[PDB]
Amino acid sequence: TFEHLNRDTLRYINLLKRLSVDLAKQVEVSDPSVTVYEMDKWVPSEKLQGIL
Amino acid sequence: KGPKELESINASMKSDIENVRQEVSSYKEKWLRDAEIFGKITSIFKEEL
Repeated sequence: TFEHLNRDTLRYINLLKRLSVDLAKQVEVSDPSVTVYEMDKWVPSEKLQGIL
Repeated sequence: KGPKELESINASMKSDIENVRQEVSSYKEKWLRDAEIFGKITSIFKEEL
């Protein structure tokens, strides 16, 4: 049992940041002032975030 | 296109349609000026008749 629990833990931790799969990142910004966009501060809409 | 993007242009596109209506009003005003010109053209038309 301990051996299974160790192996499963490595898969879970691996499966978080290292093997994660994420969103498309389509970008549209309302403020006209924003002339340059960081492209990493893009987040999903609040309605979609609740479902996720 | 993104629906937020579409919503923003439709605000602007509706604004453009309003501008087109204003332009149609301007064209009608131009037609009225043309009609005043046509009334002076009317003396020449009487001479032509």
